[PDB]
Amino acid sequence: QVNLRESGPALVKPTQTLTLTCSFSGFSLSTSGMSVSWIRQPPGKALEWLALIDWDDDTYYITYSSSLKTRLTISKDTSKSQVVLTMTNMDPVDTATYYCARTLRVYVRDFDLWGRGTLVTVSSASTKGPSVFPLAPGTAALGCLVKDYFPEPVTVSWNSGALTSGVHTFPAVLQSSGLYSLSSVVTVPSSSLGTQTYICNVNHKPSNTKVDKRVEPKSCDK
Amino acid sequence: PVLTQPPSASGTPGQRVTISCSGSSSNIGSNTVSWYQQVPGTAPKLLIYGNNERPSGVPDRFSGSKSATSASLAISGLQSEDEADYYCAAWDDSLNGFWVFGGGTKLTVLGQPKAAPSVTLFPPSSEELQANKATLVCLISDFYPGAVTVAWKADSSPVKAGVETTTPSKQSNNKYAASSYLSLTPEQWKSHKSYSCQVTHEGSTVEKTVAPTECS
Repeated sequence: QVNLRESGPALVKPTQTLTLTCSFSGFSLSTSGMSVSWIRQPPGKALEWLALIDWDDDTYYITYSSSLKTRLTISKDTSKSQVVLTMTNMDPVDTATYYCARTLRVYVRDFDLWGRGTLVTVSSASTKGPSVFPLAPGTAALGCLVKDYFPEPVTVSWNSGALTSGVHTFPAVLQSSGLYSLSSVVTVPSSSLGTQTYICNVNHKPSNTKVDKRVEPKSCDK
Repeated sequence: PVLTQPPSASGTPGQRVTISCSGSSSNIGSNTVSWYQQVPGTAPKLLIYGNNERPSGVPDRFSGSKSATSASLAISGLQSEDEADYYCAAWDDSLNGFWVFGGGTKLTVLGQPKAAPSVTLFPPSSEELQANKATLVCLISDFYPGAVTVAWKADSSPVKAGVETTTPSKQSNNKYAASSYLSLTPEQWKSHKSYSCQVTHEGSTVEKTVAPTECS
């Protein structure tokens, strides 16, 4: 299967160095003459190109933007099909989603395959894992409240991925405390409450925390 | 060098609209322009390349052109799913060489049927109350256009503090979602017989209510 995916720390402290890795596979017969770029996007703002490295040739390119041009390094490890972005002296304004993207050789250039993006937060605040609480229920809604974590992101599945229909995970709220909370709800037929187990699986990679919570019938249901 | 796009564009279903991208001789003037579609919160996808070519899978209603130092994306028959941000990009051979993206254009498809919000309201869980906290959670989904206002009541009186509400965000089905949280102490929660979340969307207000329970 084709893939292109970014990995690296979700949190970095100001002045420290960020290292992100782009890994790919599944298109080895299309890599001749290709290049890989890093592109970022602060929340609610435009795409910004950072750097490009040629896969077969030795050249690389970096943005001329004055606040970035001395802080960026791009490199490659062909033995692993990886491209690495190293960015020094990180600042809170560098908080953004970082994407890697491919340009194939066929002077026609473009970014035809993109990774899913990886969120990087630059902050002095420490990572904090979530506390998960059940949200007890023709249909019924039940869910999980994922409270007080930092930084983003959290993902939520149900029944180990087995249950996907009727699931809805909401974007997080940012509290004045600086911590995030989010909720995930699944809408199910009422009568399935007695025949189906519902467990939310919460993953907070930044804190290396995973939580399974079974959602039971409401206690003191008056 | 920068690429210049209008910050926003709009049309109604079935209309044909264009989005422009203005550059210079060293980018658009001498290199292929590409366009990208992005739903906020998800990765961009290639939409047009080589000035006027359509990547595999992209619907035929999308087309691109370029002349001199400006390029244009045309959408011929707006559909609901076309609501997105659109970026142009081009390589620039000046200086040491660099890519440039435009600032993006947010496209709204106006004149669509309204979709009223589904609202679910949860009370604090017994587990949270045991942890000396109380959160009411109002989840709002499947609405269009993407704007709501939320008001909370304690019994029949307006709530004056403790509410945090998210900005609306696009769902995968091109409708919007948002959530509102009311934080109380367990003592505040038990000091009223009900609480309500009232959601107003395009002048229409609905509400859900929950009531504390006590089993001693």
